Amino acid sequence: KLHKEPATLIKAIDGDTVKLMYKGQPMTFRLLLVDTPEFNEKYGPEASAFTKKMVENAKKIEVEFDKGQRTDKYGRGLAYIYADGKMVNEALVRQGLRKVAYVYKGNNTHEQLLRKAEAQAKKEKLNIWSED
Repeated sequence: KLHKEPATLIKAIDGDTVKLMYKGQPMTFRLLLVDTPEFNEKYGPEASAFTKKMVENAKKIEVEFDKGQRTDKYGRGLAYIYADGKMVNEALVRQGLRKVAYVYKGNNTHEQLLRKAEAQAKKEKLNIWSED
């Protein structure tokens, strides 16, 4: 039931937040279903540079809201973000720069897709998975 909508980069903020123009208005988006291990908060800069590269170099940015709540308690839009068709959320997890997060308010459409990416980063012992 999900659909991709057009958006335009304003600023890459960090690993999992980007400011976009969406339907004429600037808003901050938090990437769905990705977060950082408690007390392995490194890879912060690496995750920021990775997301920054990905969005800044994209011809096309798309927002895809899930079926649950569209904004978090901080007022950030909650979405899957695509750079020239490649999902940023998935790429961060695939690189071992983020783990899959707990589901927030019904936003679980790509949870198994992201779990598959995470399994492979873990098998390869990448970044957050380097210590066992």
